[PDB]
Amino acid sequence: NTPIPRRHTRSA
Amino acid sequence: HCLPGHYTPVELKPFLDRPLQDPNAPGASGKAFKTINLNSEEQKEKQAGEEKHCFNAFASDRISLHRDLGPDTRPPECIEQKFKRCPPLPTTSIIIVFHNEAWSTLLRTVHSVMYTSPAILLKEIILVDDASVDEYLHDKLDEYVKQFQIVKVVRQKERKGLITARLLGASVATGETLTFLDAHCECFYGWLEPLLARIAENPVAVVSPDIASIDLNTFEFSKPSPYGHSHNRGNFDWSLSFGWESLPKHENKRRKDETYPIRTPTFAGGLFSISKDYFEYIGSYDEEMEIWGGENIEMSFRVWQCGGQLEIMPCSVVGHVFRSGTQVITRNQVRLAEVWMDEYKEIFYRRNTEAAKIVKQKTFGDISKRIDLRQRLQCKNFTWYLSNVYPEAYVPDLNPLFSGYLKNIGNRMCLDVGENNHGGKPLIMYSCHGLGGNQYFEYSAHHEIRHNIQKELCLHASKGPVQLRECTYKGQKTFAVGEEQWLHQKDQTLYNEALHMCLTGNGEHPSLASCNPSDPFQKWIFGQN
Ligand SMILES: O=c1ccn([C@@H]2O[C@H](COP(=O)(O)OP(=O)(O)O)[C@@H](O)[C@H]2O)c(=O)[nH]1
Ligand SMILES: *[C@@H]1O[C@H](CO)[C@@H](O)[C@H](O)[C@H]1NC(C)=O
Ligand SMILES: *[C@H]1O[C@H](CO)[C@H](O)[C@H](O)[C@H]1NC(C)=O
Ligand SMILES: [Mn+2]
Repeated sequence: NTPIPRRHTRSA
Repeated sequence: HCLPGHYTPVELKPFLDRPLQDPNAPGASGKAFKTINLNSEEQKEKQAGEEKHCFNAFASDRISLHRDLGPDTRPPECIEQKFKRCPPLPTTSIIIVFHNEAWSTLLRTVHSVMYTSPAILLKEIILVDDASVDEYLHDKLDEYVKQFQIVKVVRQKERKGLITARLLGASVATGETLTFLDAHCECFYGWLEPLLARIAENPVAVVSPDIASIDLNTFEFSKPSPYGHSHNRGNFDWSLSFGWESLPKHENKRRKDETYPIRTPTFAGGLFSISKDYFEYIGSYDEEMEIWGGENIEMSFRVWQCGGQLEIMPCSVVGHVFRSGTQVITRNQVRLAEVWMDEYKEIFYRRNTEAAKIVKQKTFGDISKRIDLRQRLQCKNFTWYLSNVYPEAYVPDLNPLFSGYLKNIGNRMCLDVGENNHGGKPLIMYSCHGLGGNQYFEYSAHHEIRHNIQKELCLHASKGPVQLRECTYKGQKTFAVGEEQWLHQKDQTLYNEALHMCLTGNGEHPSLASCNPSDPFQKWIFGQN
């Protein structure tokens, strides 16, 4: 129901 | 055209001199702007901005487009670095793609570039409008930008996304190099020379700055530390998500000081520089990819496999406002897996059911042009990539014993690792989506129940909530410990041999309970997608 995590790049 | 010695500070003076800044102004020197106890209109503006841009535009709009970032806090070898005039520093075309960007954030980006980039390097700033609606991004932008002489707006008439926008930008650029940035960035002092110097020395290097965080609520800039706080490399997981990981020991040893490139298996891909000639030679971007998502992993694999170097230059620091349909991204990922990943594409397909489907239905488009590119450049294979570029990677089995989902008969929901489970956290029960991802589990020959997308994690029996832990079995000497061994019994129970108990899907968190095969909450289907 959530997608396979992404959409915005993550930071460190 | 090749002079002796090193460029002088005056030779590298910036394209525009930054006006003196107010040290007590909002967000001066990169400090936090706390926007708290606002009047009634003010709270509606902030809320509107948040919903349009997914950052505190209220804050951005009250911060100078000209803000400095205070003292230069980079390691001393970065601050003192000198650059040879032979080979010369190449010119660059800055390419910024935008879609409905806030004015404050787009023009702070462009001003930052002009105040920090040497005049002798900054050939042009190309702003590619990916069909913005906001009217202030049309004639007002066009007129505002004329004064800078080197800034050009290119209009993509219909929204086709970042990939098409970047290729349009590259097609009109006249710089020797291309430098891609997003429309919500701030350049640190000295950011450009290290990228362009590295391309000058090594024309097949594709080079990224160290990307600093600009806080989406306060616009605080995370400044570099003068020790170089242990760095990160880019990686991928077997869902083909971009991620960050610590440098290995061998790379810490090779890098004598911070001016040395960091070799990176993957790049974030928002911010980087490349020779314009090499960008063309190495096959630019796959034109059949739509909107965005995956192009940074595709380009990572292509650069490495086809004989280039993917590098982070820690002396180069650029800040970025980090924030936070699926069909377009999955299709892009299938196209990169089919071209580059050889037999390892099946590891990805087993974890992303939508990707397996796109492959079976052959909806990912023709890849013959990317296969021809790979052949013409005589690229190495994905085994070579994993052995030579990413020898630290966890690589799952090509042909695992069994994989699928674990559905509970009692609540009809699926066992689910939840968000950001890298181990040490309980699991949850979640609606069965059939997509893989956080509901993906494998069964191993050692009776482990693995969730292995990024780390090799094992369902680990305890008195409390069951947890995921890093699997103890990982090679010939080692063993799978009792807590990580499970039997799926004829009565559909998941039995832990060590604790003599069965997994129950009742409660907030799945837990071990006295075995009761009549209890539907203890009955599991290990289903295949
Ligand atoms: O339809 C779109 C969506 C995004 N972008 C641009 O692509 C870049 C990446 O998007 P975003 O910053 O949201 O991604 P992230 O940086 O969070 O990965 C930005 O310069 C966006 O303006 C675009 O050109 N077209
Ligand atoms: C991949 O290349 C390596 C050497 O780099 C070679 O050992 C291996 O057989 C190749 N794999 C395939 C599937 O051809
Ligand atoms: C998205 O996250 C939710 C929890 O917020 C679940 O973990 C769900 O399984 C996820 N979806 C996918 C496809 O992994
Ligand atoms: Mn961005």
